[PDB]
Amino acid sequence: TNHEQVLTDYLAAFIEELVQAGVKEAIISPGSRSTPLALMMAEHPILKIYVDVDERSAGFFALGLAKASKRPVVLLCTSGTAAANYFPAVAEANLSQIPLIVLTADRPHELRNVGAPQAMDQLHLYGSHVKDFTDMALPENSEEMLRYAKWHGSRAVDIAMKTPRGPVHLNFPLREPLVPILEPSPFTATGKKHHHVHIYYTHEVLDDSSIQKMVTECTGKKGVFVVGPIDKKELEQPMVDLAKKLGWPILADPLSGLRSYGALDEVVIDQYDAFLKEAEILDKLTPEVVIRFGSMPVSKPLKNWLEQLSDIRFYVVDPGAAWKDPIKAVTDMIHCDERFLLDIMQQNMPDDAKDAAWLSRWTSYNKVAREIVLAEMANTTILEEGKIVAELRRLLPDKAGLFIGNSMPIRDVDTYFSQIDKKIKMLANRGANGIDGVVSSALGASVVFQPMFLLIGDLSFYHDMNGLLMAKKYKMNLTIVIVNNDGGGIFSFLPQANEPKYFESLFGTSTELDFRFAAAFYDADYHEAKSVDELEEAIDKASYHKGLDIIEVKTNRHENKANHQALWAKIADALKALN
Amino acid sequence: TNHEQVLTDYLAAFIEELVQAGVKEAIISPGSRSTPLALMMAEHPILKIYVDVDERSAGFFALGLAKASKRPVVLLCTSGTAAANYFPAVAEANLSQIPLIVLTADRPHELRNVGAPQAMDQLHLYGSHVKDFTDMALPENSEEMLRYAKWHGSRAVDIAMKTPRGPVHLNFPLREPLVPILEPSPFTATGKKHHHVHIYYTHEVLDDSSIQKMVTECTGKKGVFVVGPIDKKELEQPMVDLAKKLGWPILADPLSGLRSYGALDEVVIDQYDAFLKEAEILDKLTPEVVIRFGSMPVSKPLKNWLEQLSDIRFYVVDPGAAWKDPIKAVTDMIHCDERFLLDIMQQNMPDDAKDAAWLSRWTSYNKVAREIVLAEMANTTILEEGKIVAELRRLLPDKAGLFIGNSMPIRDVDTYFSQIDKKIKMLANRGANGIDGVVSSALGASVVFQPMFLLIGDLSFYHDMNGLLMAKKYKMNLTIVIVNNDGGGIFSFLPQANEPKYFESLFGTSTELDFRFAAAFYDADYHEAKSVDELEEAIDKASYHKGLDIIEVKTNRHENKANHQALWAKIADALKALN
Amino acid sequence: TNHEQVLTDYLAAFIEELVQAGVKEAIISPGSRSTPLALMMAEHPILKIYVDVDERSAGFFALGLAKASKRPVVLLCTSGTAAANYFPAVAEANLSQIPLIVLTADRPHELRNVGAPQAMDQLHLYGSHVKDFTDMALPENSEEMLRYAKWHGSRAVDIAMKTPRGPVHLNFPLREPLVPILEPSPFTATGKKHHHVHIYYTHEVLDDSSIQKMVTECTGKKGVFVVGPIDKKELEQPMVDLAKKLGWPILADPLSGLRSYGALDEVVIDQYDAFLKEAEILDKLTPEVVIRFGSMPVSKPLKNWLEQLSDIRFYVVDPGAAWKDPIKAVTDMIHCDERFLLDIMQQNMPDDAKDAAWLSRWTSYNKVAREIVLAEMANTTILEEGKIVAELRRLLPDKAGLFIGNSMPIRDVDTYFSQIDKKIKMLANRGANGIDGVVSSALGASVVFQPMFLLIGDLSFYHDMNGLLMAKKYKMNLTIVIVNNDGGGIFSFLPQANEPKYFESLFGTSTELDFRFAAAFYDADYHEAKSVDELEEAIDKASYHKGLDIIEVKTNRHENKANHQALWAKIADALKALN
Ligand SMILES: Cc1ncc(C[n+]2csc(CCOP(=O)(O)OP(=O)(O)O)c2C)c(N)n1
Ligand SMILES: Cc1ncc(C[n+]2csc(CCOP(=O)(O)OP(=O)(O)O)c2C)c(N)n1
Ligand SMILES: Cc1ncc(C[n+]2csc(CCOP(=O)(O)OP(=O)(O)O)c2C)c(N)n1
Ligand SMILES: [Mg+2]
Ligand SMILES: [Mg+2]
Ligand SMILES: [Mg+2]
Repeated sequence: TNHEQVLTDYLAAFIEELVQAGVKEAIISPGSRSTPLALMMAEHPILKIYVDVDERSAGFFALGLAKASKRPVVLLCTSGTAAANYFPAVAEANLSQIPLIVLTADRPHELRNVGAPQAMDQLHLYGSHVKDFTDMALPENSEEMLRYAKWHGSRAVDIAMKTPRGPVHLNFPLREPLVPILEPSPFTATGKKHHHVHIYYTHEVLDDSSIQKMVTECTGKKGVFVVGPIDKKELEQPMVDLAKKLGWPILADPLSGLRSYGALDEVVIDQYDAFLKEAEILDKLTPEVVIRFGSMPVSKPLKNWLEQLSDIRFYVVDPGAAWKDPIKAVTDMIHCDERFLLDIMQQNMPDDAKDAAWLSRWTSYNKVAREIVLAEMANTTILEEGKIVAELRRLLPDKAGLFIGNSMPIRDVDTYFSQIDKKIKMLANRGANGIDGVVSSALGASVVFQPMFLLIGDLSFYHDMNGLLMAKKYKMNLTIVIVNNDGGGIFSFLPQANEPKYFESLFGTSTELDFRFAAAFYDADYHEAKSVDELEEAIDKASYHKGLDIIEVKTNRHENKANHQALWAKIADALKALN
Repeated sequence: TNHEQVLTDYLAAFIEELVQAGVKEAIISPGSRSTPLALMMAEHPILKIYVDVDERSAGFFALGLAKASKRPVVLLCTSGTAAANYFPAVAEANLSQIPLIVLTADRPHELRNVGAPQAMDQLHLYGSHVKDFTDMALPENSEEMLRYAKWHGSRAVDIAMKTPRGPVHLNFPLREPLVPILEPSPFTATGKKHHHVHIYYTHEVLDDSSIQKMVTECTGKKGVFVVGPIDKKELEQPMVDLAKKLGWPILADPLSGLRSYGALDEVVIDQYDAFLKEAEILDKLTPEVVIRFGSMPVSKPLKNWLEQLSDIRFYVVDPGAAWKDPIKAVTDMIHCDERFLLDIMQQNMPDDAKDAAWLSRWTSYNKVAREIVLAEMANTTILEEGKIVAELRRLLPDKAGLFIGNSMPIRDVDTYFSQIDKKIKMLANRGANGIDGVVSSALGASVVFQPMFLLIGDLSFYHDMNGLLMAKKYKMNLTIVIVNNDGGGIFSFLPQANEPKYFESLFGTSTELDFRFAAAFYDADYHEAKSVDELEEAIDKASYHKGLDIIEVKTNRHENKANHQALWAKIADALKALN
Repeated sequence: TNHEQVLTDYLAAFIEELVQAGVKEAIISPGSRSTPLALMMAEHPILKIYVDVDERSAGFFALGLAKASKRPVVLLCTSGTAAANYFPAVAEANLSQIPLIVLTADRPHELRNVGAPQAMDQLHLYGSHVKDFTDMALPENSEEMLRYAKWHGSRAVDIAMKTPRGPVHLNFPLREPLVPILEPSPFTATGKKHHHVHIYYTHEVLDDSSIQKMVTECTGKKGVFVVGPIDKKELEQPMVDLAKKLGWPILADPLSGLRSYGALDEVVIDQYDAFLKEAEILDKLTPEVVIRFGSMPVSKPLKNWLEQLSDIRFYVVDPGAAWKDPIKAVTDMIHCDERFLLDIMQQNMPDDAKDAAWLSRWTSYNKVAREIVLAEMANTTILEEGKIVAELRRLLPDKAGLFIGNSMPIRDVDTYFSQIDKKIKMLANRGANGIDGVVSSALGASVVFQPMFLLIGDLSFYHDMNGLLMAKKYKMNLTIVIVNNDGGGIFSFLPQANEPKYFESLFGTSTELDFRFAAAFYDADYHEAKSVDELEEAIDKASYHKGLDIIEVKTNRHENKANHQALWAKIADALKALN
């Protein structure tokens, strides 16, 4: 009894502090060693629990939920290889700056590295892929240890939510017996117990000298904004307003939110991946200033171009000093909040240093290429990869969420998803660009945004098929469009597709999986879209179905390259003739 | 020749970027594998070089120089155990937030973990004791690799200087031949080469909602400032002004600069370590708000007291989110720049919510205890430990630097160094409180502050005796006062001094070293102070000697406890009788 | 009392098991957090204690003691940077396979990574430089925890003594109070307590098929033994006997023991470093089989030669699978005990497959070069570096220990120390070849071997001058010969000595230290040897002095290269003319 009471007081002070620090959800995996942490978080009247038996799927589920809500999400698993399954989501959360509080149970010291069953060295388990690691003490209920448990609870959340955000790992060695005292409840009916650690909201700010320096050096310059994947509060309207004020184009990634923030503007460029391939056009586009926001864009033609830009002022806005610059072209590094920098320029830059011909050159190429793409997709009935993205852009409701898988789906959105006057929250795992856990990440984001849709390739869908168990047992609403080209279509473009001897076994891995059976395994409505009218009917059915939908579109891998190169050629020819 | 030219271009782009990022000094240790980095930094016309053959002493030398100048200092050593000798200074720089750029040469990949001579695994050599680690590529002079070398040069300094500051480690695998091309020079006479990465000055700022919350909750409260070891720009006058505006006492550590910033004030409390021992007095001192600045103070009576303060608002100002709170008593954590918080309250707090009786209670106990200490030291001729500190407080010139060793010297400054109207820059290694490398740290700080003095115990002086070689070969000016009590006097107070069986062998380690010979080994003027007049004459001689001075004062270890407890009792008796 | 009794039972079970596992000595550094471990090891009636206040010197002291006695030696230090000072000795013990049991005290969990005084992250402190790491639990005296403490005590020693031997690290978080119960004694007067874990002696053995394979492929081959630094039991006579049986030369490093095992033989080659420089001679020396023992030899001419040997069978004997092969020339890797392989060939190889002309070619070049060196040193009166080694070879008593420093001293022994019919145990730190801690390592080895001598350069002597404090307080007997060339003489041979602009500041670091004062600081008899007769008289005085002796010989750095190249030329000319 004394042992169980110590175990209860120790974890109650830690769990209550997680809730008071802003944790609302906890994704738990079943286990015997994690029993005291799992039971008490379920007993907590505010913490919402999601139980996932696949630890790999559970990690990405919590990852998507945190990525969509900007909220710190708790993960719990038992000792052993269950904690090793968190590594893909932890590495992705570290490179994408997602606040995951990873709690892993462990054997006590007497059962560590002694060959005990379900025992594993978990000290610094994730290496440098967490912002901080803590090996908690064995449960003690003394005054200093109860305040030590609350201290680490507030510290874990604060370090995870501190810019640059990222995952934190806490290891809990737990000694048997493992059943705490839940009656009476350890969170409620405990008077004179509140001792919350309030954390104040802070943000980084440029000096007055730094502000004057950049305002002076950016006035009257032919500048270009490059906004890659970035998910901060708002920021979509302030970026457009500053670009209108300066007359600068915004090379906007699909994941920047600028292609679908609810309105149309004349500064967002969404065809750069297309026309930056043309050499005869880059002459008139050479800028003097480049100001980067967020991560690096998916566009590889946007890369290379920025890589060869010589004798320019290349600003990079990096609030956390993460130093994400894969081209190493940075000339001026800025470590301040993006919202602050946008406002501080909005009311300091001159209101009339706008070379109209500069923005006219970018918007001309962009709007001409934009309509050639929309023309080729409107006049086709073959449901090619680009057509799937085009019809999604047309059929998605306002205030809808769209999770985009890596590989071809994210690159096809960059090519075939122009700016539209609807609010579409777009997410993707762009830390390591892994095809793993995409289904769970979308399901976690479906807790926040509704209606939620997922554009994903076939290989990636198989990878995290287990995620769908969360959709089945929690009655979740998600519409999954599978671009089943039966293998890896990303490898038809890369130069390995010309050697046919070992292709289709090392790269284009054919699966021949009938996803209709997988849709039945997870209680999902299945539709095979063979025509444009069928794909429509399926999407319209998915809105009237509050549940899991799967819309498979079989495409041809060996025809993608020709379709994309035919479109890119028609764009280059038209833009070459422009004066 | 092509190999040597590649080696020259690669390192020149890296070294020039370190200089342009603010590096002015480089402490180098001799070695064959570090040849190309050592020769090129010496060839650089701006980088100043200090050569130290003891790598342990070299690390602490650079540590003191960075700690005194707020400048990022480069360390260079060769492959092998030479890099292992950096670990004490690196661990101290990490816990004390000092920007050290640790560069360690290494064997190329073909000579790594193959039993090669002077080869050692140096990947993540310092573990979590560096903010970042980089294993540089083998030298390449391609366009991308030359920009990669400059990129890491600017990144290393920026990450090290970014709050919370700390050391960074870069490993350089270097392949033979190792002699670069210095004629013509690779830094000058190289046109169209400037591509510096300018970093802008940023700082953290509280939100408007956070400012309003704290101003409201601190108005009219019986608050107390606790300023431990902190070395930021200025901050000494703003703290006193805010405390005068609010009527709050400042429990000021010696290393906070508030005991010697050039003026006298009526809010700094420098006797708390004395009177917080008395139980009958703490009744009238119980506060409602505690606002902490800097690290944790050396005073252990200031600890315990703050540890048992219940039902208070315990603010902790932590610009880097380092979470330094060994008592875990934090109620409100603040992650903003200290200067910003001081100003934002200076002009938001009410100018008239001052309970005069509150500050009167603290200053009464402080000024009475302050004069009892000064009376006991003025009326004594025995050169006890407290008397040495007292006479230093009287004889030090204005705008002088005083490095204080750990163990008893730092605690005797806290007891016997009241606030004085002189500007005395006080430093100490308070990250891990190691008695190692204190001499080198003082010598590094002597490059910045002059005249420089060092109060150090005998065991600590022996520990880093090799540091004095830097003073001999570089004609450095430092006056070292050795409190030779022949062992560890810190262990006479702790409860291990009552068992005499194994004492004097495990704790009070007698050395019987005649430091007169050590002073001759390093070309230093030696003085043995036996009386107060002799200690004076020696200090006055040290100012007229531009060089190294060593003033030894032999004290009795077994009489320290009685002297300190007699003084503390006379203070407690007087303050008990106060109404 | 209950807390102190738990602390006593916990550590007593651990310390007693270290003693029963073969630990006889413990090198302790003073500290407050290490109080319970330090007091109890002193209380133990079998464990011998050495107290060293320099943790860096303490590590190398224990390193030398373990390297000389083949016994596992315990290190103890307090929490903080004191444990960081162990890193050079730990890295050297890992690369040289020395069984060090590194015990570091630590703060309890509530004081870990919270900014506590003298606190430092010590989890995996030494990274990959230890064979194993253990973070011990807080003291508990339950039945399972007392057996857990004994378990780790037996496991630490066993893992450290297991081939390949190496250091192990155990971290002890200790909570106050820290004073255990020593009266009554916790080791004696404790009936029904013996539960020792006996470890049986095991060794690796080749299969019958592996034995038949190598005996067949080595019969009648022109083979060569290469024995680098190796310190196993005996092995000196078995190697010579097998080489006599096969007719194979033994290219023997000075640290192989084959140049001074008590007798003269006709198979040990000690001039290879000299004559392998000559190109016209290597023609007749090309072998078919190379069998390597121990580490890689210091000779760089022995390197390169073995590196370009093509189409040979290069065997490497590696009992621990450490894979020490810096030339990567291995063709047949053998993971068995050296003694077993020597015997198994001694009685399986044919007794008559000896090409007399093969061994005659090696011994001819060796004996001619050997006498040219001895002639040049016998006919000179200038006390050059080679002459110092020559006179040491003549004046050292039988059954004497000689510690050799790195840099030039070890290379001068390889050149000027021919095989002699005296038993001279030669040691050196050849893991990383660091010039640090050489004095302490020699002093630790002086506990085992007597009389002990140390040949060391001036820079290396200064590096670990603090080691001499152990000689002063423990009345140790060691005769130190300092080859003071006032800087780094190793850099006059390397190709950096032709650029005089930055030489003598980066490589030849002149110190101008009068080591006579350092000898007085440590109560040592000092002699300056200016002639050959003076160096003799000093050595003869050192045998009649039971204590610390220091014999300084000032040499010229800028004349070493010419002296060595003149000798090497006279050898090459004579050996070129040989038929
Ligand atoms: C976890 C993971 N495994 C492997 C890869 C390598 N990879 C990149 S794209 C790709 C093909 C994925 O195919 P699919 O999801 O069907 O996309 P599409 O066919 O539309 O290109 C693979 C295996 C990866 N990025 N992440
Ligand atoms: C590197 C290091 N080793 C050991 C310790 C443990 N320690 C703390 S205080 C102390 C005594 C130092 O003695 P000294 O410098 O002479 O001071 P005083 O006698 O004035 O107390 C020791 C060994 C430490 N803090 N750092
Ligand atoms: C700890 C360490 N620091 C630096 C080096 C680089 N190093 C190799 S040899 C040498 C010179 C040492 O000089 P000394 O001991 O006087 O030898 P000698 O002059 O006889 O060559 C140095 C600094 C090293 N091997 N180990
Ligand atoms: Mg696919
Ligand atoms: Mg002392
Ligand atoms: Mg020398």
